[PDB]
Amino acid sequence: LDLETLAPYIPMDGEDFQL
Amino acid sequence: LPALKLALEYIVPCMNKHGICVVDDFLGKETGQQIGDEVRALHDTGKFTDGQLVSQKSDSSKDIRGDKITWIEGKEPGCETIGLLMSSMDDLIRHCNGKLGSYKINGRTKAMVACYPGNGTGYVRHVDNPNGDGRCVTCIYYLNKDWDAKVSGGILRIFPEGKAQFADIEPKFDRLLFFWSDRRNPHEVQPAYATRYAITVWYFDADERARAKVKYLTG
Ligand SMILES: O=C(O)CCC(=O)C(=O)O
Ligand SMILES: [Cl-]
Ligand SMILES: [Cl-]
Ligand SMILES: [Fe+3]
Ligand SMILES: [Mg+2]
Ligand SMILES: [Mg+2]
Ligand SMILES: [Mg+2]
Repeated sequence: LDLETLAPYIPMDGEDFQL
Repeated sequence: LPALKLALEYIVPCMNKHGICVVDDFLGKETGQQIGDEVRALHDTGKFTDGQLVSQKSDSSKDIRGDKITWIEGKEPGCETIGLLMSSMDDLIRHCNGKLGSYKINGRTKAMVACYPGNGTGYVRHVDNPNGDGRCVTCIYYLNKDWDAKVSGGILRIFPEGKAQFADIEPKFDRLLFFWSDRRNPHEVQPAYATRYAITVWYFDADERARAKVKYLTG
């Protein structure tokens, strides 16, 4: 079973915050 | 509480020994209630939409996770206390630089404000980041003032790898939780029978997140 099919979505480009 | 001591003397050793760390009474009652009012206002004004998964195939998302969410940057009008929560989480993480495993934490997601609207909704057992998408630390703040988990359910059960007992986290008001996001911590949100709210950010490891972005940008 592909665990990515259960994992919570996050945006993959354009939306990361830099600390 | 002062970030340096909380980070170095509690969060860091807890995370490196157990991969899970609970900080109760994180912001105090006044701020915790202001966060709850801001979340309830997002709910009341129709901002939440069905929670989604990293990869979708034939199944309905609602057979996997029953919550409804919105993403918050922290500067939006009416979200100022959520933004203070995020700044407070970020302050702890910056004080942990280079001491949480071998990670180099440089960034994070927006905040996921999430609601399980009672009715037995929950989240099946899963790993937050099973395939190297960059997430190394899951940080969750709970804001449910009168929650009685014995009747309303909604317990986050984590199954930390290598341990003789699982970790049951009630979604207690003003509780802050950290855990490793990778396969060391499979977890489930057990069915909730009252409206349950939590706010999550995920912190990124720089090198893993760069590899994940390269994969996405090359197809
Ligand atoms: O709300 C919680 O306790 C956990 C939520 C969760 O596991 C998720 O959204 O990935
Ligand atoms: Cl560990
Ligand atoms: Cl770091
Ligand atoms: Fe999760
Ligand atoms: Mg909004
Ligand atoms: Mg949104
Ligand atoms: Mg129950």
